[PDB]
Amino acid sequence: HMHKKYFIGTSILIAVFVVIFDQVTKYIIATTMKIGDSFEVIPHFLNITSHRNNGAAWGILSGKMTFFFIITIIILIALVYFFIKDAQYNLFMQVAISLLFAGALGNFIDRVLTGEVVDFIDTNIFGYDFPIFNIADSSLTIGVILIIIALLKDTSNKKEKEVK
Ligand SMILES: CCC[C@@H]1OC(=O)[C@@H](C)C[C@H](C)CCCCC(=O)CCC[C@@H](CC)/C=C\C=C(/COC)CC[C@@H](O)[C@@H](O)C[C@H](O)CNC1=O
Ligand SMILES: CCCCCCCC/C=C\CCCCCCCC(=O)OC[C@H](O)CO
Ligand SMILES: [Zn+2]
Ligand SMILES: [Zn+2]
Repeated sequence: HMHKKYFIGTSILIAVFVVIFDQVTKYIIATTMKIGDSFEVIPHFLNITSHRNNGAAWGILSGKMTFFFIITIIILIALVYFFIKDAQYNLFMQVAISLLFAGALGNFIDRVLTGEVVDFIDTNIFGYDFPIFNIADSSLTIGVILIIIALLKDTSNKKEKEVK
């Protein structure tokens, strides 16, 4: 065969699709809804409630926009470095890095523009009394799950031969 080093076209489409979907949903919630309003999509399981977060996960480190600014630039540059140096010929890793990149960039735009993050996903399917999050948060969590899956799987991949 002819194996490929960088699935760059797929990785860009993935990141572009997530950031567009994240920014549009954030905009229409902040435009067509007041804070505290709640709409019902799946009763008792999923609602859309306008919410604002000036901090990180679970509202930790609230009001530290300079810290979020620096640490997100470090993350974005680190993801680009690992894409080129350690993820070549690995489509699974390149997809996970793109989801991490899109998620970090999505929340980074909100903090730079407004100094806070719009959150509207209000559900209990992934656990009860779970904080209200957004699409950028979902992409981040998803990419982290794939990263730990790939590396945990390769702990059991130490087998000498590669051909029958
Ligand atoms: C999830 C990415 C968090 C995201 O970090 C970001 O921005 C990126 C750029 C990096 C941060 C600046 C650095 C913090 C370290 C990560 C952290 O904090 C602990 C890790 C727990 C987490 C990962 C395994 C699982 C569960 C959390 C949540 C559930 O996610 C579905 C939180 C959803 C609601 O708290 C919602 O209000 C959050 C709000 O939207 C702002 N978003 C952020 O801060
Ligand atoms: C938790 C939500 C906040 C977001 C925090 C994101 C921080 C992640 C930073 C870099 C990840 C880059 C992943 C690079 C994966 C490649 C690992 C690798 O190749 O290392 C091989 C080594 O030999 C095996 O130990
Ligand atoms: Zn009912
Ligand atoms: Zn909050």
